[PDB]
Amino acid sequence: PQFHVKSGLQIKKNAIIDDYKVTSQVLGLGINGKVLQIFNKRTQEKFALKMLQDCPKARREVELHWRASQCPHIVRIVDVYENLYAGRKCLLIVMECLDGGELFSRIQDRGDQAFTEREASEIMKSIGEAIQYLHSINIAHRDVKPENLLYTSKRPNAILKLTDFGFAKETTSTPYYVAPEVLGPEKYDKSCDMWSLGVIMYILLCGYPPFGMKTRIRMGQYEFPNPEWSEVSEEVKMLIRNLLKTEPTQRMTITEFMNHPWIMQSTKVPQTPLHTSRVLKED
Ligand SMILES: C[C@@H](Nc1c(Nc2ccncc2)c(=O)c1=O)c1ccccc1
Repeated sequence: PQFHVKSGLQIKKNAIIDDYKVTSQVLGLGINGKVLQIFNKRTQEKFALKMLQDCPKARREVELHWRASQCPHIVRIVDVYENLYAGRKCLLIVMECLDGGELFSRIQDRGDQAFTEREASEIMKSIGEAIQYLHSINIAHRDVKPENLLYTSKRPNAILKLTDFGFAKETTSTPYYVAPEVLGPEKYDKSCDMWSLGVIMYILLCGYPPFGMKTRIRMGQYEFPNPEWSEVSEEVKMLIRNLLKTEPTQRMTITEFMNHPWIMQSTKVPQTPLHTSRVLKED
């Protein structure tokens, strides 16, 4: 008998200062709180600390992230503390310190020798299975943006990981013949992750977003303007087109995305160079 099982979420109640040295160095800012760099007193290694005000909404978002941490392409939660900061109660999330910078920053800070079509596909597949894992366990991320994609280290061997579960939500409430519609109700959710994914691929290839701009998005109108898109194949554009469907119910599912040849065969796509890096050094 073999029985694979992992630990549940243990919310530690003791002061974080017992276990960790807390710096005044920032690695992330938002409206909801801050992300600081911390060191483990015992092991002496680098970590990230996300501070949130302790409301039931946050406690669930942590539970979803903790549940998601088993995925190699999702930033892993290590410890969760509930402490008293100021007068208010608050949550303290301990994560693996990702100091490899933002995704587009590292593509731009290459001093580029050009950036290939193949390497962009490798990036996409990794973000793909990050979404695939989430969707497979009924979690929609709902905030997949360039800011929330960070690399582990400064290494050229670094792993890309998806952060920020401040918008993640649970998509759930003989017979192997029944339809998925009859199996309970579900809103849009997962589809918006797929849109974000399509957006990211566009910016990855050329170097600019595809998009009354709020109308041009709702129209689904975007050029593939040259001489950037003159090198990219019809197959790739058709994939972006499938990911950039206006209608959510028409937009490609994650399972279909990962099955697609360009994604599945990350090591078969032509190694044709892109102008991406040059384009980012403008705005
Ligand atoms: C922008 C975002 N930034 C975020 C992160 N940054 C990391 C940095 C280093 N290592 C791991 C993660 C997260 O995690 C995360 O969420 C943020 C959200 C809420 C509050 C403040 C900031």
